[PDB]
Order: sequence, then structure tokens, then C-alpha cells
Amino acid sequence: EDSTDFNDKILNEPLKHSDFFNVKELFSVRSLFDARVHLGHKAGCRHRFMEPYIFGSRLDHDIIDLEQTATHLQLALNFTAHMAYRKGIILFISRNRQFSYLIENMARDCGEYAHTRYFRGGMLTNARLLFGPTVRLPDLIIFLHTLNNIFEPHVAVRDAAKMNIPTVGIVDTNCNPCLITYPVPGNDDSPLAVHLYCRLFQTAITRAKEKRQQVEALYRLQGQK
Amino acid sequence: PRQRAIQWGEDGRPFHYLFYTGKQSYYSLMHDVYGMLLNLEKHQVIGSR
Amino acid sequence: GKATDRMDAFRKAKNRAVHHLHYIERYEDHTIFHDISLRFKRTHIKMKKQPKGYGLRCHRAIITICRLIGIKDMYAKVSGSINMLS
Amino acid sequence: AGSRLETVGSIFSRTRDLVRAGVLKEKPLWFDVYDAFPPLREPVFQRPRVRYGKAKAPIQDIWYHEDRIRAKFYSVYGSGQRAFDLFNPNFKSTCQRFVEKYTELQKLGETDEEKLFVETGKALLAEGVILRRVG
Amino acid sequence: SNEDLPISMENPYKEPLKKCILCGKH
Amino acid sequence: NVESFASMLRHSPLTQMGPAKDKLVIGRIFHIVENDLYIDFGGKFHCVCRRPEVDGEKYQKGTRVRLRLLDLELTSRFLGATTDTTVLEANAVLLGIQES
Ligand code: FES
Ligand SMILES: [Mg+2]
Repeated sequence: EDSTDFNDKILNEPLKHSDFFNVKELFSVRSLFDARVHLGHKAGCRHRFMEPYIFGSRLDHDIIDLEQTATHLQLALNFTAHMAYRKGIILFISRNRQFSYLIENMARDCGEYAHTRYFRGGMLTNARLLFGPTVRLPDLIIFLHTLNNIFEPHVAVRDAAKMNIPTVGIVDTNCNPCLITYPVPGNDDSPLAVHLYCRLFQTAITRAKEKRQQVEALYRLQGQK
Repeated sequence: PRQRAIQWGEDGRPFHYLFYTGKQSYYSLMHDVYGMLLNLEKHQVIGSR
Repeated sequence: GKATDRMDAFRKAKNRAVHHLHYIERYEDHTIFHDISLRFKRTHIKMKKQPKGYGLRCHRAIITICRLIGIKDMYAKVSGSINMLS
Repeated sequence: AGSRLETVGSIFSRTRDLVRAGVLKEKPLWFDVYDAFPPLREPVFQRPRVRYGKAKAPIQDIWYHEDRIRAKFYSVYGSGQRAFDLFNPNFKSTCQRFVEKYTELQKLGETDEEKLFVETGKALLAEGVILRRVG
Repeated sequence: SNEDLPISMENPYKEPLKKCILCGKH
Repeated sequence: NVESFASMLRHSPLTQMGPAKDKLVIGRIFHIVENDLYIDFGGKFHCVCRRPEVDGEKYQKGTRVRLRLLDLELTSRFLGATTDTTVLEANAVLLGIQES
């Protein structure tokens, strides 16, 4: 009786709006350009599945089309916010050791989880044996870097798909985005770009959690009276 | 023997933000020591083993 | 499933298969949607859509699998290598 | 649980089908979100292939009309001893200041190339710019 | 359409091909 | 009247610089390891230069230096590889300190 009204006013309501959390106000094509998000690797490193997202090559240096980055980033931030709103477990992953400390702090600050260390075989596909039969796996995995330190795809991309966990991922011009659910073409090397990503996801997640509390609190006050 | 307490609550959310590494205590210590080495940079035997 | 004992191999195989499930589309819940002709490695399989009452006229292993999927009417011919796993 | 055949369809199609077939008792927490706001591309595994024969990548080189003026300026006057400041988003080098003057004079009607390049150098020297020919 | 789009042309910064010390000599 | 990406790219200092070889740029030291100076100069990758022998103590975090660029990204394809090997750092020569 009361459960259907709960799920209808709290869980189904936000899914009826194109931008319920107003994540489009967090960035612009200019702010992405100032953070050097458009700078890609040299043409000799290009991955074939990244050609659709490449604006061109400026003196053998691939340029990422920020017009597509903005549309992909909008979808990725929107999905992340809805998952945080629904109280999902969000796990950030990245083997780039220059940003390990930054990413672990960002995860602790937004109330989520980080795994920037060596990824042991079976953390996801054998979790019930490694953690316990009642362990809950992440509802969303966000790759700030999709490659491991030998320039191969992070093993967790394949294993997240095996466990049917949606993935958000920053994909540089040398990355493979085929199995990434919500890919975002962009620079994953420059500190300005990585810092921007961390601010956007952290802000999107923090807003969505505050929105969930505002809606719940309002739903309870109106319930009594 | 000293046993480690529950690592997640009733809702299933782990308590520690480094839970999914499988070594949250070890990496939580490496993170704290690494953070102190950074702050020092921003600012700047016989009887023990 | 692989093990030293046969019953252990049975356990491993069937418990693992339930985590690698396909979904097979069925026309009117009794046959395939169209004729299928493919090669996997060296094994050729040719399957024909059939009307109701035709039955399963296929390699005995294909009959077994069709009963598990829910296909009632189909013709199949296997050529080349008759490797069970392929 | 869900099928682990990550190369057969996508997590959405595999989940949707097993929910239809009653195999999955409940839909995962993310399913309704994906359905309402799907990605631009369904995440399906694909095998990368090397190109053979006459197949080429469709990526084009990024050129601008002013690149011809820059190539000539660097060949005549070399890289300006002034250092680039790529942190300033509005930085203007001696070459860019040369390109702008060159463009202004071209809009005034002048069409010759060799003549339009010598007049630009004089204009900058009058403004106090240092232009040391490399040779 | 748009004036700021790239244009197709040959590399203007392309360096001339190198020549051996005997190029053009009998 | 929203500026498009094509307009930003055309008028960016990195685009106006043209080829990077033998170009003088201004860098910033953001990380130091013993005598290895990690310098950001506005590109995708940083460069690593060794502390000069003269006035070595003047090179600290935040110090702005002058560089002569050689390549924005060091890459190369070697025998049998399907893609280029990249060391994820630029190549530049540290000339000295920038002063006003
Ligand atoms: S390069 Fe040797 S003859 Fe021209
Ligand atoms: Mg990269």
C-alpha cells in the first residue's frame, strides 16, 4: 500500500526528467578545453575504436572532439548521479600512480570506494570466496584510467562486464571503449584534466546524495500530516 | 584469536572506502604515510628496530 | 568440468553452466526464426525452421540441447568434424 | 546470477533477457536507470582488426590557412627568442602578431604573396618588434 | 558553414627531403 | 553566440605554436625527486629535467623555468609491435630560470 507510493515518488520520479540533478551546469566545452581534455596521444598510438571520437590530428597529435565529449560526459554524469541517488555502491578504479592519492581522497570525501592498487585475480568474479558469501559488489564502476601500467585494458573492465556491472570510463585515444558502458573520450594524462574529472564526479555524487535526503525528508513530513 | 569485526552493515555497504582492495588496513596505512610525506614537502638505531 | 573423480566433474560442470546462460529466441515458442547455416572451426551445422508437429530430426546431442532450450520442431544436419564441444 | 558471457551482447541485453526468462528474480539496481538514459552506443564486445590493402583510417590532418604564413615566418625569422607561455589562454607570440598584421593587409586588397610578406615585416618593425632574419 | 573548421591541404611545415653530399654532382 | 570547439582549437596557443621542435616555452616545476625536476609547460605530458649544476638550489617546486622543446610526446614503434611504445613524457632541454 505505502511501498508503491514510496517507490513511485522517490525511485520512479527522478527517472521522468531529462536532467533531474542539473549536471549540465557543472561543465562546458570551454571549461573542458581549458583543462586540456582534448589533447590525445600521438597518431601512432591510436586505437581503432577511438577514431569516431577524434576530431583530427594536429601535427601527428590526435585531438579529441570535445563536442562529443560533452554529450558523452553529460550521459555519464547523469548516470552516476542517478546511481548515487539510489544508494548504489560506486567504486573508482585507476592504476595511474601519479593520481592514486588524489583519487583515494576523492572517493573517501564523496562517501564511495577506490581501488588504485594492484588488482588481484578474481576480486569481482570470485568475490564470494575472497570476501564472503554475503558480500555486496559495486553497482557502478568508474574508471578514471582504463589502462593498466603495461598499456593494456584494466582487467576490471572485462570482469565488470562478466558480473554485469555498468562502467563509466575516461577513454583516451589509445584506449579500447567497446565494453565500457558510458565511455567519455578525454585526456587521462594531464593533471588539469584528471583533477576536473574528480571534481565533476565528486560533485555529481554529492549532489545526488543530498537530493535523496531532501526528497526522503519531504516525503516523510508530508506523510505524517 | 583477535577476529576482525563485520566489514559491512545491514545494507551491505562496506565501512571502509578501501574495502574492495582486500587489504584495507594495509593500504589505509600506506595512504596515510604517503599523505604525510606530501605535507612535509609543502611545508619544506642502537636501541630500536 | 574437469576433476579426478567423475562426480566432482559433474558438480563443477553443471554449477558453472548456470552462470553462462544464453537466451535463445524462439518463433511461436517451438522453432527457430529462420534457417541457420554456420561453421564453427571445422564443424558445419545447418538448421531449418519447421512447422508444428515436425519434431526434432537432429543429431542426438542437438535433440538433447533443443529440449533444454524449449525448441520442439527443427531439422538439423551436422557435417565435417563431429566434435561434441565444437 | 547473471550470465558471464561478456562477449555475447551487452550487460543490458543479457540482463533484460534473463529477466524475461524468469531466471533473474529481481532487476539490478542500475537496470531502470540504463533504460531511461541509455548510452549513445550499446556496449557490445568487438574484436579490433588491423587494416589491410587500401584501407586507411578516416582521421584528417588539422590545417589552417594561417599555417602557410607561420611556416614561412619560422623559415625566415626562426622561432622568436620570446618564450611561449602556453598557460595563458590568450597568449600571442611574435608569429601570431605577424599573422594578424598579414591578414589585415590581405583584407585591404593586396593579393601578392611575396609583396604582402615584406610589408608585414616593415609594419612590425615600425611598432618596435624585433625581427632578426635567420639568414 | 563555419570559418574555423580545418581545411584540407599539404603539410606547410614539411621539411625538405635531405640530400646526400653528392646529390646533383657528376 | 557560444564559441564552438573548432574556434577554441584554432586560436589556442598550442595550435598557434606549430611544430614543437626547437620552440622556447615556459615551464613550471610541480614535482622534485632528488635531482629530477618534473616540469609542466602546458602540454599533455610533463618533461623530466635534471637539476643544473649552477644555482641548483634555485630550482624548487613552483619555480618557473625556460625550456627548449624537442617533442611533445616521446613515442616510437619497435620491431614487431602493433602500436607505438610511449614513455608518457615530453622531451625538452632545461635552459634556465625565468625572471622578471
Ligand atoms: S640524395 Fe643522393 S643523388 Fe640525390
Ligand atoms: Mg592517456
